[PDB]
Amino acid sequence: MRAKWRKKRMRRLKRKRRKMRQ
Amino acid sequence: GRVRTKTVKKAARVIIEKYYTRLGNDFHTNKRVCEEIAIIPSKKLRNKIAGYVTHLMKRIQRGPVRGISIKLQEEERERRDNYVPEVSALDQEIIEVDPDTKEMLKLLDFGSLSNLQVTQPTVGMNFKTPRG
Amino acid sequence: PLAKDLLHPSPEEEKRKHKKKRLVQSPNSYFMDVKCPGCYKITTVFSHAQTVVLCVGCSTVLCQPTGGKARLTEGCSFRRKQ
Amino acid sequence: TKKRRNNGRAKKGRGHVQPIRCTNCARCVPKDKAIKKFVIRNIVEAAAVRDISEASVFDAYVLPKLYVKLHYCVSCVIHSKVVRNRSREARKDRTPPPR
Amino acid sequence: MQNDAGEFVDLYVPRKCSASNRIIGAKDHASIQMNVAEVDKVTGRFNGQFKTYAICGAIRRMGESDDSILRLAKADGIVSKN
Amino acid sequence: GKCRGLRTARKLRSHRRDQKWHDKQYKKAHLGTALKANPFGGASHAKGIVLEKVGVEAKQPNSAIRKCVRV
Amino acid sequence: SGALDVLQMKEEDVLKFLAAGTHLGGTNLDFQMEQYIYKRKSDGIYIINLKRTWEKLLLAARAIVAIENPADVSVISSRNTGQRAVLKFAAATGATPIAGRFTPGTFTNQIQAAFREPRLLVVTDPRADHQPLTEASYVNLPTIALCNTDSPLRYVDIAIPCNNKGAHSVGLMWWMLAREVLRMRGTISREHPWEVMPDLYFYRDPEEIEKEE
Amino acid sequence: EWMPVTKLGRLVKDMKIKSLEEIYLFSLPIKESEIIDFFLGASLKDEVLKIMPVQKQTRAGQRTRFKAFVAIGDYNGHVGLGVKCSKEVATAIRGAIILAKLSIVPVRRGYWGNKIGKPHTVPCKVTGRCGSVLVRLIPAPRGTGIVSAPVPKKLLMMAGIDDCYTSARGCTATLGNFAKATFDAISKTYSYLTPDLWKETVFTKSPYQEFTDHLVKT
Amino acid sequence: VRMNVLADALKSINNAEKRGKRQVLIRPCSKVIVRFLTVMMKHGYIGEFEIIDDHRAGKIVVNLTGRLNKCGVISPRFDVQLKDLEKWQNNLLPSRQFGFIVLTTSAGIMDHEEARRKHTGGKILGFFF
RNA sequence: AGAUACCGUCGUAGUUCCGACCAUAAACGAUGCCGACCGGCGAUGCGGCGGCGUUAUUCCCAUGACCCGCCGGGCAGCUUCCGGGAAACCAAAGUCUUUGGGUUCCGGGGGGAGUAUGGUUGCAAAGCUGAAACUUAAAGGAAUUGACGGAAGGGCACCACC
RNA sequence: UAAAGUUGCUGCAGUUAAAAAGCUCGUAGUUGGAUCU
Repeated sequence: MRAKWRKKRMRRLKRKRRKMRQ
Repeated sequence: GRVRTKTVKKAARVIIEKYYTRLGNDFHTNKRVCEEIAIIPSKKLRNKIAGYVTHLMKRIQRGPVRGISIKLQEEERERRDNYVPEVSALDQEIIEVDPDTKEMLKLLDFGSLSNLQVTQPTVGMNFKTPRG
Repeated sequence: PLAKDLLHPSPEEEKRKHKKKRLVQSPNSYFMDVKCPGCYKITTVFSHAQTVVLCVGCSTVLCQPTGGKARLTEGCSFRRKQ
Repeated sequence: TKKRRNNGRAKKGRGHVQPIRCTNCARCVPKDKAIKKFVIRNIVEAAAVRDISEASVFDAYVLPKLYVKLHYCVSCVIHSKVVRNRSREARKDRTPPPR
Repeated sequence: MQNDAGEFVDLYVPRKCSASNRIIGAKDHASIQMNVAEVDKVTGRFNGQFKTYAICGAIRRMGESDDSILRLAKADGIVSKN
Repeated sequence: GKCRGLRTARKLRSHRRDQKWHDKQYKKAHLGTALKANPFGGASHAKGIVLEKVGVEAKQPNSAIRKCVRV
Repeated sequence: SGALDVLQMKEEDVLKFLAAGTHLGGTNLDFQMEQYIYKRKSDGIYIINLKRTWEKLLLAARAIVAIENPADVSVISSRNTGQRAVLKFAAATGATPIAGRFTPGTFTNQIQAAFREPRLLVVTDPRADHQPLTEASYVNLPTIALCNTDSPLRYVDIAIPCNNKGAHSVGLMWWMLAREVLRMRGTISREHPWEVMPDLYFYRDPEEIEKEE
Repeated sequence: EWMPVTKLGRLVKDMKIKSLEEIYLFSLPIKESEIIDFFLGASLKDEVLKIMPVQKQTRAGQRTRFKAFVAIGDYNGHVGLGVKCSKEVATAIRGAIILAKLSIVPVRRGYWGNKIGKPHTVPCKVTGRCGSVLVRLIPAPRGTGIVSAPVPKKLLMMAGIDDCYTSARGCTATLGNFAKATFDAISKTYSYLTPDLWKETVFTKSPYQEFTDHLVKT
Repeated sequence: VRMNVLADALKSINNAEKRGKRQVLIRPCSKVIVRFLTVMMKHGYIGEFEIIDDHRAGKIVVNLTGRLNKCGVISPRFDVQLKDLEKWQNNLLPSRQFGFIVLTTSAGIMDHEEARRKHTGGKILGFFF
């Protein structure tokens, strides 16, 4: 996996966790 | 293709290196002398070495052959190089000398020589080739 | 190459160097006595002057500042000291 | 590992160089990294010179030329064979080919 | 070279470069030992004497063997002063 | 380079002490997380009760059943 | 010269050097050849100090003389300009000539046919004769060279500062070297000019060969 | 029978060179192993340090050669190291023995402290390097022995060093570089300029100059 | 900026001697440099040197005789007792047969053997061998 | 085959400017700053100094444009057995087991992971700081020989073509 | 604990193997030119 795409995936994961964790 | 291989060329080279005087002027003499003093198994091969012997000897009449180290070739070269005229090329009455080399001579205790002549210096300093 | 040695002269290799990089540093400048043809007295001017100096008895521009050595006016006879 | 000492560009002593678009693909390439060709072309091709010269209303018109500067990215310059890969030792030679 | 009892304990005493005073190694195959012939004072002929100069491979490599041999010959009377 | 001053002892000692934590073995020994995670808790041996016999497959290049026990 | 009136420069030698243009260097100056030049001309040509040239020639002659077996000195010329001169020098002084291509491994490959082990090496030009120069650094072989202003002095132990581009200059330089070696050995004498004259050492074009007969 | 090919070989065969030290003094290349066989051939002991197979991939499979590292030397101040690669192990070892004989260098030995008796250790600290392997030799007191890894220990014992401290840095697992680095450190013993070697050198006629006419008549 | 003019002088001498030069220029000169150079010269390691006096800070032209392997400085100037001298000698000198450690002691600037003779310690300036 | 892409026609935010925020890039010379020392050469940019000669100011000097050098910083280049390095390569990435000129930041097998968590900053996106359990014998660097390339350039056989 | 110069004060590294802050300024800290018998 391209490193920048893995970074984008981790960013999306963090955003989803921030949304779910209210 | 009529390129002669290293077998023919090298055997002819050794023969002319070794039996340079024993050679002849006609190809048919050359094959006979080659067959006299060489273990050449077959007629075709001895013919080919003889033929390149003729061609190499034809090349001899005008100059040396690179792979051959015969003493007679060295004698010929050293006789040709033994040429001298009656007047040396360095024996001339007037030698044009620039002022700077004149000063060099004068500081060398040779400014009293009257064999030289003043050649004027160059007008400018345009000696470099243009860049780019 | 065998520094400070008298056997091989090097006035020419020493005044070619940078003034600070010499064996003993020394300025590349000088003071000069200047006569103006219209004037009658000496004026000691620095070679690399930065001031538009005038004759001590007149109002004539002796020299003008430049990037380096100052530019003297015509006719003024200038001679270095020492 | 480093392939070239100059990194394939002429950027020495500056930070940023303005880009230009490749004439072949419209790719942004730095002006120093772009590969530049300056073509001088007769606007009339060699075969058409005779016809136009014969049909001219003047005498000895000397036909005008066309001055086009082309800037290539590395990919388009390689595909068009303007430049090509060289051996590791022949790479260092910056001398242009004879012309 | 020596021990307390006084005898010399080295296998051999290696040469030193006549210009740099550094040991010339056993496998310094670029080093040279050149003999310059002495010449009789009045007739200018070889009198059978010579002066030897050993130059190491490093000095020859940096191109300084020529100037070093010139300096040694000048200091040895072979090359005329000035 | 590194500092070489007669009055740099605090700097050198502190830098060494901070940089020792990037040593994996030193950090494992001195952080206390590994001792907490260790089932033996710093002991060389431990007594246990066998819960079941489990067969463990050897890793891919080899092929066997390693006969283990859950305790 | 050793400050010897017998070994000092003569007027005939200086005249020959000037006629052959030995003092004329190139427009480039190798930094290790600086001590051998006099001054740069207005056209960029460096003048070679002929006193220094004579000193270095005499030092080279002394180095050549201090080898009892003359065949142990090798005289090399890859360029066509100095082949005739080298052959004449070898004939005169008994040295061993290598005129033409110097095959690599001549000093280093003891199996080779033309393998030879000289005690001294003389070359016509360090640039053209760089192969024997480099090989001399493998067998402890000292080197004498005819060096122009821009010649590199690596592996050159005795450099003779001279014009080595002109045929007249190279021939005259080899002729003077042979003359001085013979004079120092005991053969011939300084009380009379040598019978050989430099034109015999010169390289001549084949067109000139045909014309002059 | 030995038929010398070089001038040095001819001079050695005719008993004109009285010792191997005369060859080392003038730093002449030794192109004939029979010279070393003549001078030291009764006391030299060769040890095959290693046989290492090296493979070159080709159109079909790997062409394999074997490289022999061999250490040679009498135990009284002479040591050499030779590496030869060949198709067969036996000829590789033969060539490596020849090359180790050709590369034999003298070893300078000194004293750690008080100078009673024969020299026993390196004259000073000397470092040798080969391809990221650095080997440092330090003088040691008499009776210490060679404090070193087995590979440098072999070469140091073969060189007549009785006691020596050793340091090593780098990839010493590569036996060839380790051996070459310790050989370099050993050969640097005679290149180090110590104040007892300050005495001005008295030049002697080289073997080619001394026995010139002998070679001329040949 | 430059600290430790002695370090600069010693590095210059070392670099010049490694190139095989006959003289080396040192600037600026100082009393410590002159004393260190005198210690080096008394043991035959450099030779004569000339102090060029300009009215700001002198220079030194040091004649090199190629007997020097390494002249180095030890920074900082650690205080050295007579006990620590053996450990410093083992660390710095290539042999117990030759080489010197230079100290500045209250009795002057001297090598380590002379400091043992006068039974004194001090601060290590550098070493040469 | 599918295209959600490459390609085409449009086209929103944006791209432009003003005022606030963000503080990240292969933000790179993947190379901290200051100082000393250690080769050669030809250029080039700025400043100064010196000098045949050529041009313009249509006249004296000066001043420009050239030409030949020198000195000082600067961007670089070529070269070199300085030396170094695993090598690529570097006149610094040299002056290193012959190890110490001064000083700042920073690395310690590969993953987990720049993740979790806490703190802090931000309107937000996110930035700074930043683990562990666990997993693993290699991951990696440079260079060599092959093989392959939807890379380039050649050569050959009427089992290729004309 | 040594081996580990793989924690490097002695004594390690940081172009490409892990690594020099994007870049400057800047207090503390550290380090500081010659010179006085």
